[PDB]
Amino acid sequence: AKIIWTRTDEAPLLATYSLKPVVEAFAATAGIEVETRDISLAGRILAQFPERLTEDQKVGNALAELGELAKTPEANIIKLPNISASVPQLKAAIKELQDQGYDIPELPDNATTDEEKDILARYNAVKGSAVNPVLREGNSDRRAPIAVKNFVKKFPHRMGEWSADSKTNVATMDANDFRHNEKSIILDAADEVQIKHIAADGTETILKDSLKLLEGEVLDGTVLSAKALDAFLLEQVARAKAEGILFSAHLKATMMKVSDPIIFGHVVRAYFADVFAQYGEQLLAAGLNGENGLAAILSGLESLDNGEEIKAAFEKGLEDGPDLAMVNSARGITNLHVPSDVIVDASMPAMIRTSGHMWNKDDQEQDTLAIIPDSSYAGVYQTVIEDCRKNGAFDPTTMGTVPNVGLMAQKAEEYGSHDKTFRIEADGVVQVVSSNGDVLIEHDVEANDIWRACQVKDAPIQDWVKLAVTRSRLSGMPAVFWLDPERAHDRNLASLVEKYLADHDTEGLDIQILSPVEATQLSIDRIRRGEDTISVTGNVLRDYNTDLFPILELGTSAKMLSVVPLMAGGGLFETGAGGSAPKHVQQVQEENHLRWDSLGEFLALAESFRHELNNNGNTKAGVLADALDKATEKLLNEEKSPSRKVGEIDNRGSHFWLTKFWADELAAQTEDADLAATFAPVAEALNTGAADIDAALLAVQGGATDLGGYYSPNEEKLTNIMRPVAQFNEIVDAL
Ligand SMILES: [Mg+2]
Repeated sequence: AKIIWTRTDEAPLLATYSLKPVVEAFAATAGIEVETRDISLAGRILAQFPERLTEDQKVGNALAELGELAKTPEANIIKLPNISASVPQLKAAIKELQDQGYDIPELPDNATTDEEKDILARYNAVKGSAVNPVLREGNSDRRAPIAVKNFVKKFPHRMGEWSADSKTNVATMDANDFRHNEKSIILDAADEVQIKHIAADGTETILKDSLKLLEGEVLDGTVLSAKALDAFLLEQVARAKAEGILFSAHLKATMMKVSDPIIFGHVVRAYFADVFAQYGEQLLAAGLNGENGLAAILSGLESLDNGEEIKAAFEKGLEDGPDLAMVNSARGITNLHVPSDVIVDASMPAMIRTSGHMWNKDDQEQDTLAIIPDSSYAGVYQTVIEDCRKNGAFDPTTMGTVPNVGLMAQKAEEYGSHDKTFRIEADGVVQVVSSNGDVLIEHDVEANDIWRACQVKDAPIQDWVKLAVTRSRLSGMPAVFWLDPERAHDRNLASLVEKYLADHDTEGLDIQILSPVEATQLSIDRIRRGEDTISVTGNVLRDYNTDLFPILELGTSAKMLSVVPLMAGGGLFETGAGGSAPKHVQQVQEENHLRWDSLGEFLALAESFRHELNNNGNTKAGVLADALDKATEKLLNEEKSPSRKVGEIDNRGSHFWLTKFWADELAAQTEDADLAATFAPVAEALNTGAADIDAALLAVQGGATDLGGYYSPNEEKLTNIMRPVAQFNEIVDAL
């Protein structure tokens, strides 16, 4: 079997030249090969223009090849952070590659010829998040790392004290929202449906022409009532003002790129009701409706004859209305300025951790009325708020853990509803018509309403249920499926879950189904008494829960174990969710100190070995994993992660110490005498030379360093820079 270690960009790329050689050496003792595959921005660019490269220049298509491997049982991929190219990065890499002799074309700013359109199309295939779509062939398994969990028990982050008088509460809709208006069905045969809009004029309008559906696929139809929404919003504005608490709105404008910016607009107009009551007609016509935030509005006023007048009306609105949660008080930026500034899954946990407070214009903590329009998930947060007001803040040193098994395969549910979300312009009805004419789903709609369709396939669902059983079985932690009895969609999934659980051996397992609210209560009841509960949820709750609990338990959701059980039985282990940190590379170029933290790679590697143990019966891989777990605990116990300052331990130094501790554990363990015998001399060697190696790894730091490039650094220079201590390299190479 072989593990594929992704060769990426910037910081993690540098770290890879130091860590991968060690991983390969250690993995080999369990009969595991470790190979790199190039998915760097530079490599993916070259992959698009093979016809422009000489035979020796061609790189093939590593990403495409990994996509294929991911569909086979042999897949064991460790995925490190990489660049999701912006136009500037793309342009910069193009130039560097050209300077290196790769005769690739310029990035067309505006395609004005057939050649440019073609070139642009190929470059667009490389821009942005091009990697994840290809590698994530499955559902999500995310857990708080126990090595991290154990550290936090020793050094707990700060949790804001909670008062039983807290006035903080989530405000959400009682009806007429996505949750209550949702209708869901399960196709019993493949079908190519269509979404129509029939007005009162009977005038039927086609919203979505062709939608291919598979047998067993779950399809939902729902609508958000603009009328009920505005009524709700105005009520909350008044309540926040009446109670003297901060008004805040928590949406996900970035991911839900269609529905949420629109809902954000309603929030803005609701807050500045008087302004739009006086200049509505004008403002909306000018496109200044708040869907781009208050900032977009204000800047657009300097384009109107009465801009200064309207601008004063807004300023009056801010002084008269309830105080707003602040994004940046120093710049007067409120919750309402930019739609994407406040993102629900990030903002709610922070507020809960901070005694249920957000910040006012005077940079002071204050209770808040947290508006979450749709009620599908608002109850989860509300349940935690009431619990904290009742029992106090959670205690990181004794609290249990709540992992997540999430349904996300093939843009499952809401995260794939973007091309099926429409802003209703006229009263009437929207219907999903079968290929034969039958009306599968139909909703009464009114101008300004938001109609949405979601879909999730059967295989993803069966795999999700299997993953839940697997995690409960392997961890011994009870699993709870979070399904809302009030949602047609969830009611459909509940029956499928009940059906598919029967395909598994669940004797001895504690598995059940509860509404998101009941599930949250049980989970936090147990967490407070130091017990654990796996949350098995849909896509959105997966996105919320993997932020919520890790932040409460660890103070951050940044250090997580992230696994994607691949379709064909293989595994994808993501080391981190951030970027490839360009500033870290800059520091290496400036003073040869890499502060990139490889903790995520250590964690993912241990799980990768366990994949081999549990799925390919590699017992030696489990021994390697157990020793690596202990080595990581010690690295953290001695605070040997990279320091941010030159002259102090950096990425290379952390690798050495992890390696030393790992060899020690392997030489000390008694499960495999052979492995013990193989590592005894390695540990011995690393130990006598530790003092010299550690000093040498501090000595190399200090001055300017030349990587021979940036997006396409020079192979020989990188190796020389990242593996500078011969004493260490020789111990590793000998293995
Ligand atoms: Mg999230």
